[PDB]
Amino acid sequence: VRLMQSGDEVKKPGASVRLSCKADGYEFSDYFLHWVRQAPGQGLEWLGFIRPRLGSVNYSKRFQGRITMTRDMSINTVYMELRSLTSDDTAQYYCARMYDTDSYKFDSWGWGTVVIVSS
Amino acid sequence: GFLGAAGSTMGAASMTLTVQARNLLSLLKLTVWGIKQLQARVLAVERYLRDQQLLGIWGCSGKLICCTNVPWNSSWSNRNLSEIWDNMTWLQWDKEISNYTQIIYGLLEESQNQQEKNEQDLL
Amino acid sequence: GFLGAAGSTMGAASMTLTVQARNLLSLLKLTVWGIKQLQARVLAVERYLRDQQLLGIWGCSGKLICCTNVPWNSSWSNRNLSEIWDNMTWLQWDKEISNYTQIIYGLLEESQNQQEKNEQDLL
Amino acid sequence: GFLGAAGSTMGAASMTLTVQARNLLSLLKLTVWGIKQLQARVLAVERYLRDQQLLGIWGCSGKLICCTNVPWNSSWSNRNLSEIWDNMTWLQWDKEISNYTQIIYGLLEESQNQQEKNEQDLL
Amino acid sequence: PMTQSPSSLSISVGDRVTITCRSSQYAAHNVNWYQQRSGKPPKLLIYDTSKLQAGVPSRFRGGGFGTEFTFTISSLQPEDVATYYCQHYEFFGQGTRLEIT
Amino acid sequence: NLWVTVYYGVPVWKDAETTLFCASDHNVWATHACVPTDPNPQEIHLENVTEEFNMWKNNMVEQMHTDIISLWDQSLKPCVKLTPLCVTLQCTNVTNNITDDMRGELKNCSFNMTTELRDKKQKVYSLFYRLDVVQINNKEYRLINCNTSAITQACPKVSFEPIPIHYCAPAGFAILKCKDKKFNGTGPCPSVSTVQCTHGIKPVVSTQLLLNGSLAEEEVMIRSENITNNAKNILVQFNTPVQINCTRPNNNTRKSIRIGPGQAFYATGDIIGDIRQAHCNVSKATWNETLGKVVKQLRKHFGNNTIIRFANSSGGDLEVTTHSFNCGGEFFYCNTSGLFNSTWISNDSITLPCRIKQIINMWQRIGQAMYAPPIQGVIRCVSNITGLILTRDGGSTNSTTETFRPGGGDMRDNWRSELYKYKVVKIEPLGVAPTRCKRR
Amino acid sequence: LINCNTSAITQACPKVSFEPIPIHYCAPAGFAILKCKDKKFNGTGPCPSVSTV
Amino acid sequence: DDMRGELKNCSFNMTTELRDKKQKVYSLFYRLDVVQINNKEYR
Ligand SMILES: *[C@@H]1O[C@H](CO)[C@@H](O[C@@H]2O[C@H](CO)[C@@H](O[C@@H]3O[C@H](CO[C@H]4O[C@H](CO)[C@@H](O)[C@H](O)[C@@H]4O)[C@@H](O)[C@H](O[C@H]4O[C@H](CO)[C@@H](O)[C@H](O)[C@@H]4O[C@H]4O[C@H](CO)[C@@H](O)[C@H](O)[C@@H]4O)[C@@H]3O)[C@H](O)[C@H]2NC(C)=O)[C@H](O)[C@H]1NC(C)=O
Ligand SMILES: *[C@@H]1O[C@H](CO)[C@@H](O[C@@H]2O[C@H](CO)[C@@H](O[C@@H]3O[C@H](CO[C@H]4O[C@H](CO)[C@@H](O)[C@H](O)[C@@H]4O)[C@@H](O)[C@H](O[C@H]4O[C@H](CO)[C@@H](O)[C@H](O)[C@@H]4O)[C@@H]3O)[C@H](O)[C@H]2NC(C)=O)[C@H](O)[C@H]1NC(C)=O
Ligand SMILES: *[C@@H]1O[C@H](CO)[C@@H](O[C@@H]2O[C@H](CO)[C@@H](O[C@@H]3O[C@H](CO[C@H]4O[C@H](CO)[C@@H](O)[C@H](O)[C@@H]4O)[C@@H](O)[C@H](O)[C@@H]3O)[C@H](O)[C@H]2NC(C)=O)[C@H](O)[C@H]1NC(C)=O
Ligand SMILES: *[C@@H]1O[C@H](CO)[C@@H](O[C@@H]2O[C@H](CO)[C@@H](O[C@@H]3O[C@H](CO)[C@@H](O)[C@H](O)[C@@H]3O)[C@H](O)[C@H]2NC(C)=O)[C@H](O)[C@H]1NC(C)=O
Ligand SMILES: *[C@@H]1O[C@H](CO)[C@@H](O[C@@H]2O[C@H](CO)[C@@H](O)[C@H](O)[C@H]2NC(C)=O)[C@H](O)[C@H]1NC(C)=O
Ligand SMILES: *[C@@H]1O[C@H](CO)[C@@H](O[C@@H]2O[C@H](CO)[C@@H](O)[C@H](O)[C@H]2NC(C)=O)[C@H](O)[C@H]1NC(C)=O
Ligand SMILES: *[C@@H]1O[C@H](CO)[C@@H](O[C@@H]2O[C@H](CO)[C@@H](O)[C@H](O)[C@H]2NC(C)=O)[C@H](O)[C@H]1NC(C)=O
Ligand SMILES: *[C@@H]1O[C@H](CO)[C@@H](O[C@@H]2O[C@H](CO)[C@@H](O)[C@H](O)[C@H]2NC(C)=O)[C@H](O)[C@H]1NC(C)=O
Ligand SMILES: *[C@@H]1O[C@H](CO)[C@@H](O[C@@H]2O[C@H](CO)[C@@H](O)[C@H](O)[C@H]2NC(C)=O)[C@H](O)[C@H]1NC(C)=O
Ligand SMILES: *[C@@H]1O[C@H](CO)[C@@H](O[C@@H]2O[C@H](CO)[C@@H](O)[C@H](O)[C@H]2NC(C)=O)[C@H](O)[C@H]1NC(C)=O
Ligand SMILES: *[C@@H]1O[C@H](CO)[C@@H](O[C@@H]2O[C@H](CO)[C@@H](O)[C@H](O)[C@H]2NC(C)=O)[C@H](O)[C@H]1NC(C)=O
Ligand SMILES: *[C@@H]1O[C@H](CO)[C@@H](O)[C@H](O)[C@H]1NC(C)=O
Ligand SMILES: *[C@@H]1O[C@H](CO)[C@@H](O)[C@H](O)[C@H]1NC(C)=O
Ligand SMILES: *[C@@H]1O[C@H](CO)[C@@H](O)[C@H](O)[C@H]1NC(C)=O
Ligand SMILES: *[C@@H]1O[C@H](CO)[C@@H](O)[C@H](O)[C@H]1NC(C)=O
Ligand SMILES: *[C@@H]1O[C@H](CO)[C@@H](O)[C@H](O)[C@H]1NC(C)=O
Ligand SMILES: *[C@@H]1O[C@H](CO)[C@@H](O)[C@H](O)[C@H]1NC(C)=O
Repeated sequence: VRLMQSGDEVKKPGASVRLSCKADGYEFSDYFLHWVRQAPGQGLEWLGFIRPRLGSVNYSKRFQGRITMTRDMSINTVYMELRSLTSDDTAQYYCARMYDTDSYKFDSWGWGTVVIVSS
Repeated sequence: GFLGAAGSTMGAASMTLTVQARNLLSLLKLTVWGIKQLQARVLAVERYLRDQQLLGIWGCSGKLICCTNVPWNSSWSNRNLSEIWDNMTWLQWDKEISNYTQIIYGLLEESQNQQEKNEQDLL
Repeated sequence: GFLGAAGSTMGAASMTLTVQARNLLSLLKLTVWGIKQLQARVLAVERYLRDQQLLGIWGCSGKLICCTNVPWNSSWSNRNLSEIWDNMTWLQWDKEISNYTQIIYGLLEESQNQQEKNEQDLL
Repeated sequence: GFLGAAGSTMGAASMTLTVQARNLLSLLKLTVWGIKQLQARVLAVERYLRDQQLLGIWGCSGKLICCTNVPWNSSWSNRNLSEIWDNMTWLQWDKEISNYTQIIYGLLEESQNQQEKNEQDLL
Repeated sequence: PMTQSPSSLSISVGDRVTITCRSSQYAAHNVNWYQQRSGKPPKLLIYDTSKLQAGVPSRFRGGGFGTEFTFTISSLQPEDVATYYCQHYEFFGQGTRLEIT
Repeated sequence: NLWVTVYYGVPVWKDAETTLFCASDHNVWATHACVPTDPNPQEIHLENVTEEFNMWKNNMVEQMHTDIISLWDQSLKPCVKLTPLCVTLQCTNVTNNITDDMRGELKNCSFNMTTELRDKKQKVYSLFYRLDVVQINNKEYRLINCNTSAITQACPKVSFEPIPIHYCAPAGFAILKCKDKKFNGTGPCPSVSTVQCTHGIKPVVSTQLLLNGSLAEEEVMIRSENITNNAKNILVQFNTPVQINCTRPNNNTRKSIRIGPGQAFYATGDIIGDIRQAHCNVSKATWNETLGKVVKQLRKHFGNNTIIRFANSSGGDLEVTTHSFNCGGEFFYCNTSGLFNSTWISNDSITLPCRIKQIINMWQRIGQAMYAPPIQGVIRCVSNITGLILTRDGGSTNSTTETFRPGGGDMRDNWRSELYKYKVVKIEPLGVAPTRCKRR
Repeated sequence: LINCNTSAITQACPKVSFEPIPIHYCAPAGFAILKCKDKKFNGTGPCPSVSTV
Repeated sequence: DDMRGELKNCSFNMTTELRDKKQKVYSLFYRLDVVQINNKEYR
């Protein structure tokens, strides 16, 4: 099971960044995909998850309104768009795959995509 | 042979039962005739099993003629034994008793259980 | 009715068995529901036949309550008969003896065969 | 285990029968394998039921070894009992009785019915 | 949320380590542990606080059922230098950094 | 002295899995093929019995899901394949007697079909909803499911009304029903009753609002495998039903087109009268009372003094963002933002503007589409919103507020609100017990 | 073709034969078939001569 | 030298997802899967 993400990005404050995550090696309908961000030198933080089966989403209360996740079944990718970027959003964003709905089990993680928001 | 004693007397018909007792049970392709044959086989198996289960519940499994300890209410039939077993066959007998069958069956099984428990008490 | 004595005492549950013994068995179109009904019928028939075969191997066919000549090792259960048959039902009994069943069954059949041979020696 | 005593002596093979008697019976999708499994289950059920029906017609249901009151015509086999039960197995015994077996069954059932009727006369 | 402690600890190779995972809400057994090597994406070792994911050596073990959970690695190895993260459902915890003494 | 004794028929069961057949008292679900259920159902109450039920690990729900999918496929098999319809349509916008709410929602598409003769064409028009056509870059449009799946026309003589079906276990099996009225869905049930058949479950297809379902008895019930978990749908069962009125005010006319020998395609002719948006109506006071009752039973798991907020769906396809259902032969997708727009701190009708789709990709199966033929006349519907399928937003900021948004899509959750109390068990009538008896 | 606006034509398949081969309808075990051997049986009523098959 | 002419670069018209539109697409077919009709015309 392989999850390849997009390429390291740099955005100005106030812009919107759309990271991607291509998943292959497993059926892209059975396991939910989460977006976990990590600030430099900080702990992991959960942004939200998406069910590729029907596109149902669930975002964290902190990043709600500023985030939107979509999926492309044919292209087999999950996209996450973050709006109104500010300085502290400089981070590495990962896409994990939950194995079972109970006992959140992030089996496979992406390589990571550092979004750098700076002026 | 099979069902030969249908018009025969009650006693004569009761004398011969195996000849019409053996014939109660005797690749796969899902064509019309294949599915019909499969349904026929399953139906025969389940009917024979139901009959044998009813026989075994009353403590009469393996016995073509089996007696029971339950009483017989005169309302079921007031006809004398001689005319029943000498001037009449099984069909019209079933016609005039078909509506008292269920309760009879219940009595049957009850007695068996009681008898079985009594045996477990005695032995 | 059916399974009514599930929570009843071991002795009281053993007293009534026919009511939950009759209900162990009771065109064809190959649609979604037809195949499910066929599978259900075959499954019921084969489960009843397996149970009756196990009963008949131990020489208890046709008997709801049947005794056996094999001994009972105290390791299976050291509980007294009074509490077993007066303050406890069949479910928790099954849970604590489920792991000694197979050997027991074997003993059962062995005795029967031995017992059978003995009559062929005596009769 | 199963069929282990196939080459064993007639008496020794007759001594052990349960081990090869239990194994005579033991969602649905209509794929290639599913229909084959359904046919196998139905075939096993009906074969076991036919064998048990033949056993129960002769008044031997539930008994692996069952005696009968019918005589044995010397034409069936003139071989002595000692050599039959000590220097020979069941396979060639079936081979050298096969064509006779078909008539003996009939005698069997007749006797049973007579015996049953006699019981109904005596009891 | 989690209160994984301590922040970091110096441990010699082969020594047994323990990381408490004092939670703030009833988590039952649904707590998992991730090992994130420096730079590499986090890797999951223990799920349900008892079971071990395939491909992970048996030296890793976990415990706890209530609001307290423990993570042990028994014999530490040079390749066990990483950060270890609690995870109950959505919430992760402050990492524990392993430094060779 | 003590010996073994074998008893046949002892009341002993173990949890197991088997095929449950159908019993009922044309249709997409083969109700006629189901066996006739007994006029007087037989149910045996059990005294002093405790069984551990688990609605979320139940197997009956999976069997029901498979059965419904199979029935749908078998009902759609022997009817018209619409492969000739995947052709370049020349579409305009309908503007004859359209209100402000339906500006451009319907398209008047004219296109060439094959006629009953192979060498002759046929220029025919039809009316396609905006959701069933995608532009190609009057303009050029094509049916939405022409590059992913083959469209099979929903077959005009079959009916989509959910006829209740009873799931009866085969002989040798029983169904334990948890009669405990405070059963949250996962755990021991003090009050267990044995039965042979289920209580006529209606195969109602809906996403955000459980329609025509079985209600609770004592109070509104909140069921979830893990309330703390945010990936688990929260089923809500109402004790009192909330009426919802559904309507398609358009007076559609069905027009038959010969697209081949015998095969006929039913298109939407010119709508006679005024074109108005299909809509739902739910009593405001009743909905507010029901939401208050839900919050009252929802604060228990999160404690008092917490803020309970209902907001609309956070995203996804049209099946999960809007309350999707099927009645009268037509499929509605209703924007339920008015329902879930409330915050709770310790005659007027909510009107929901609905949209209509004819290219239905039911059972979220990419590769098998479905064309629901137009329904003549004006469609009106009356249903009871029996329950909700909520989902809690994740994260934990400084505020203690909790936001619950409607979910759905997975029909297993829809049919788990009817099979929650049922469990299938296999009887083990053989039992060994001590007794002082020996054969003679 | 006459059946081009009402039905789809399926060609009768050349290797099959339409000759009526007699078929016997046999009831399953547990069932029997009573044949009315009365040669004056008009079709609806009692039949004095019944034979099981 | 061992695969001289064993593979054929065949270009042909297919129906697309739309019924009234065609599609000129190429492919590689082994020599055993194509027979000439009497670039050349194969089937
Ligand atoms: C929750 O549960 C409720 C109640 O159970 C349910 O509401 C019911 O929905 C069904 C949907 O099928 C409604 O049934 C339709 O009703 C209309 C109107 O019925 C009234 O008016 C007619 C006269 O117009 C009266 O005879 C009748 O008694 C009512 O007073 C009918 O017109 C419909 O009939 C068509 O469909 C039937 C089923 O397919 C056919 O048998 C029938 O012949 C009709 O089809 C044919 O005729 C059409 C017109 O000629 C033609 O266009 C067709 O192609 C075809 O040839 C149908 O019976 C029912 O009335 C609703 N009941 C109430 C009280 O509202 C909810 O839908 C449900 N919620 C869910 C499932 O989410
Ligand atoms: C749950 O409830 C929320 C409540 O807000 C809904 O959010 C609204 O959704 C509608 C529909 O998408 C939005 O309306 C659209 O606005 C677009 C412009 O938005 C800009 O500005 C907002 C802030 O005001 C930004 O967030 C946004 O990113 C944009 O920068 C228009 O371009 C759209 O126009 C389209 O529709 C009109 C209809 O007449 C056509 O005329 C146009 O040609 C075009 O097709 C549209 O008007 C609205 O802005 C959203 N509000 C907010 C605050 O974001 C959710 O949609 C709802 N979710 C459901 C029901 O599932
Ligand atoms: C639906 O009803 C169920 C039954 O009432 C609920 O399950 C119970 O939920 C409560 C509160 O959430 C738990 O109470 C906690 O218990 C632990 C100790 O755990 C005990 O149970 C586990 C079960 O595996 C056992 O392994 C342990 O050894 C303990 O015996 C305490 O430490 C906590 O402080 C707290 O009191 C119950 O444990 C739990 N029981 C079971 C069997 O699950 C369920 O939560 C309800 N669901 C909803 C959504 O309301
Ligand atoms: C079948 O056809 C439909 C309609 O053309 C395809 O859906 C469309 O797919 C394209 C990508 O090929 C999407 O374009 C993308 O749009 C987003 C904005 O939504 C934009 O940011 C991207 O850069 C990209 O341009 C398009 O949105 C999408 N349309 C819809 C309504 O979902 C579908 O993929 C086709 N099926 C296949 C190819 O299997
Ligand atoms: C949809 O378009 C069709 C074709 O343009 C319309 O049908 C024709 O409308 C013209 C208007 O001048 C009439 O003269 C014809 O008699 C109509 N029928 C045919 C077969 O051509 C139809 O009215 C349009 N529907 C709308 C706008 O709702
Ligand atoms: C149905 O087919 C006809 C003939 O192919 C189409 O009419 C042609 O359209 C093209 C493109 O506009 C013109 O270049 C031709 O001159 C037209 N020929 C004739 C005879 O009309 C027609 O457009 C098709 N129908 C639709 C709805 O597109
Ligand atoms: C749904 O509710 C709306 C608004 O309460 C109703 O709309 C009214 O409908 C009547 C009947 O046609 C009209 O006379 C009014 O002018 C409408 N008013 C408004 C503000 O729309 C509608 O009838 C209801 N429909 C159903 C099916 O419940
Ligand atoms: C939904 O519609 C029903 C009728 O289809 C409404 O209930 C009836 O309303 C009429 C008109 O006032 C009364 O005469 C009846 O007594 C009502 N009850 C029935 C028929 O059972 C109901 O109010 C509507 N609900 C809404 C709009 O939320
Ligand atoms: C669902 O309904 C809500 C309100 O009924 C819609 O929200 C309005 O959308 C219009 C269209 O852009 C905006 O002009 C309004 O400002 C919105 N108001 C509010 C309070 O949100 C929403 O757009 C609808 N969603 C759909 C149709 O997908
Ligand atoms: C098979 O033939 C096709 C012809 O289309 C070749 O594909 C084209 O080759 C030309 C060479 O000049 C390129 O400019 C095009 O970009 C190619 N693609 C298309 C779609 O035209 C293909 O290379 C050939 N394959 C072989 C010879 O192995
Ligand atoms: C695909 O179809 C086109 C059009 O039918 C073919 O092109 C034609 O080829 C014939 C034969 O040489 C010419 O007479 C026509 O003038 C061509 N028409 C056009 C519009 O180009 C084309 O050859 C077909 N593709 C293949 C691979 O055969
Ligand atoms: C989640 O639910 C399962 C099954 O009901 C249970 O075993 C587990 O303890 C629950 N966990 C939490 C945190 O509630
Ligand atoms: C037709 O409706 C579409 C929306 O579906 C709109 O974009 C377009 O401008 C409309 N064309 C008109 C009104 O001519
Ligand atoms: C929450 O408040 C209710 C009264 O509204 C009370 O019955 C209940 O015990 C409270 N729960 C607590 C304090 O945990
Ligand atoms: C719909 O149109 C038909 C035919 O004109 C008419 O008989 C019927 O009454 C109309 N229905 C409504 C609700 O207007
Ligand atoms: C559910 O809706 C139907 C149809 O509208 C109605 O007959 C029934 O009474 C409703 N349920 C209850 C409990 O009232
Ligand atoms: C193409 O290859 C075939 C063999 O498959 C050969 O007969 C023919 O001469 C070749 N044509 C060339 C090389 O032009």
